[PDB]
Amino acid sequence: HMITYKKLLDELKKEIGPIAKIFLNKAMESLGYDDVDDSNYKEILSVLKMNKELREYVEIVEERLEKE
Amino acid sequence: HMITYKKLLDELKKEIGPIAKIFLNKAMESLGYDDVDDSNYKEILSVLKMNKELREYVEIVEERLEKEG
Repeated sequence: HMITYKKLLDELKKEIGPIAKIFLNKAMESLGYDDVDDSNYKEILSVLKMNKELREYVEIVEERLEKE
Repeated sequence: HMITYKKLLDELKKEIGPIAKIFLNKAMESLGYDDVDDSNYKEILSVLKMNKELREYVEIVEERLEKEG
């Protein structure tokens, strides 16, 4: 059930569609993360939750991933 | 004394080198901020402090800004 780049992008796409890949990559690049895994995914989403435009959508993505 | 984009980029480049430009811009863009000002600079730096390779250097910039304040 481990989180991967593809699982995090697929969940983000369910809420924010065609801007998911570009925002994921921006946040990863800022944070210096060279992959996505269980140890860093929450940190990536925490950055994007601070963006006022994305916040409500990112909350739903985080909640769904935590369930899994 | 207001923090500006130029000021913040100049402080970061002192510690991190030319690449600071891309880290600063990618943090700003992730957060949805189109400028740097007194209201948002600490939040911008908070993102860059979460970068393990940058963290000490960003702490030094924060410290230098606090001293000047």
